[PDB]
Amino acid sequence: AQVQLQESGGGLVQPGGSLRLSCAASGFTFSSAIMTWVRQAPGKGREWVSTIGSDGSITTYADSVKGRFTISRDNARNTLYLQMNSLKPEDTAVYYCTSAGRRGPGTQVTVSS
Amino acid sequence: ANFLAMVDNLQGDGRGYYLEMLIGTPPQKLQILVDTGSSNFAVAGTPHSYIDTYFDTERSSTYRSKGFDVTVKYTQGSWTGFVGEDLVTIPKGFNTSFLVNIATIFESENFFLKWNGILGLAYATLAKPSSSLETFFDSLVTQANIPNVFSMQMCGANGGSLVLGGIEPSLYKGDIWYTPIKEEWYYQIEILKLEIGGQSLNLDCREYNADKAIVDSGTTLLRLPQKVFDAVVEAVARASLIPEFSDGFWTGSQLACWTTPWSYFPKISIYLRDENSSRSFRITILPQLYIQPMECYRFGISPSTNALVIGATVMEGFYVIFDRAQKRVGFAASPCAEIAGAAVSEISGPFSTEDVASNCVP
Ligand SMILES: C[C@H]1SC(N)=N[C@](C)(c2cc(NC(=O)c3cc4c(cn3)OCCO4)ccc2F)[C@H]1F
Repeated sequence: AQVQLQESGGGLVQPGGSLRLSCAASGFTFSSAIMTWVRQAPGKGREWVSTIGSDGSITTYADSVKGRFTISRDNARNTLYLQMNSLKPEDTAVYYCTSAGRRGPGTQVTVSS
Repeated sequence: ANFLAMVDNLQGDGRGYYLEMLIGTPPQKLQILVDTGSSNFAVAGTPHSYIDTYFDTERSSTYRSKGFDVTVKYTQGSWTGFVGEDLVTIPKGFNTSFLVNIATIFESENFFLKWNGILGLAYATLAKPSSSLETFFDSLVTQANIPNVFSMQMCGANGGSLVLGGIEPSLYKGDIWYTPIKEEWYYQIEILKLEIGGQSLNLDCREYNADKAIVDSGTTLLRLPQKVFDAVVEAVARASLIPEFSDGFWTGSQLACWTTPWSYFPKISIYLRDENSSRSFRITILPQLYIQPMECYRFGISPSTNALVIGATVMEGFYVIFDRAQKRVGFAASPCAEIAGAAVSEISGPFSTEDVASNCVP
């Protein structure tokens, strides 16, 4: 199984702004896969953002993003999403998807005034 | 995560080292065998004989079925189970739940013989029905913000410790010696030489890495390929000096009893290649680890067809670090590996590898 993942939708935003990240999946049964967003900024530790179960009903979040970010998926289109609202400077990082020990190259999110 | 809270988190000897795991909403507590030789998180789903409790999926509000089964078959036995997803809590080490895949066993043959599930900690490659089924440790590493490292100590030769996320300094004294992981499926490492009481066996080092030499917490004995096993038996018998053992002792069909002279039995050293290929280090087990009490004793080494399995016989002497991040397995001598005021394991090095070949794996 070659778990292929490609993230998109990152950008440079102001404080209190918004982004919708997406991740396209191929090479595996996306509809049966647990999906997770992770973030990594330079000089900082790896930080789990959110995980979503395969049918989409079970979602978990880090306390740092709770109430601001929402994870979701469209299994028919093999796409994972992260809606990001009320963005803060401390959310600045590369956001990437992971599944079964594989990850995508990620998408840059930058929050600056 | 808190590594000190994970000290003494395993129970058993014996019959396997198991971790207490809480599954579902509300949580159901299960006793789970720590197994570095497999990659599925699988638990009992039905009553069965030989188990007290089991995971009832219908009592978990957060459980979700994937809508497919998985059948795993071994040499001796097998099982079949429903594949699902649910929240899991490890109370000894973590204070948050994690979403993981789970196989709930509804039938088996020669599988359940104190634990009621297995926690496969090997790589994605071995996961069934495919490597796309995210393993427990891959879920934990990501969701818990821990390093891609775990370490294991077995104190049954006193439970043990599974430190998920790193190394706990209080579990060892002396240096950690690292050997490369040759292939990421099982924890396959390179064995260069076997030595019985100072004497090297006269075998090609390819005989030790037949299909593979692996570090497996889910195997009880030191399993050796038949040719290597025959050579070890001959070397132990020659070095013992006292009146000879039965053939039944070697093959496991008979116990050797005394009202025992540990001085009369030799040490067994396994040489492993260092991260620098010019050097090696040896992990040594004393007689007390391979002449195992059942005073009557059974032989702690057995034959195999495929694979040299470094099982619990050896792992009970050492704090073993499964450093997946740096593609290496660490070894240090266990302070708890002590019987009758004598350390039953040793580690030492460096030693030259100039005699042996550069790649002992075929
Ligand atoms: C063939 C085995 S090897 C394998 N790696 N895993 C599977 C998943 C498997 C393993 C076991 N093992 C044990 O119960 C057991 C007991 C021990 C012990 C170690 N392991 O060391 C200390 C003393 O007692 C049992 C069933 C089982 F299916 C299989 F792949």
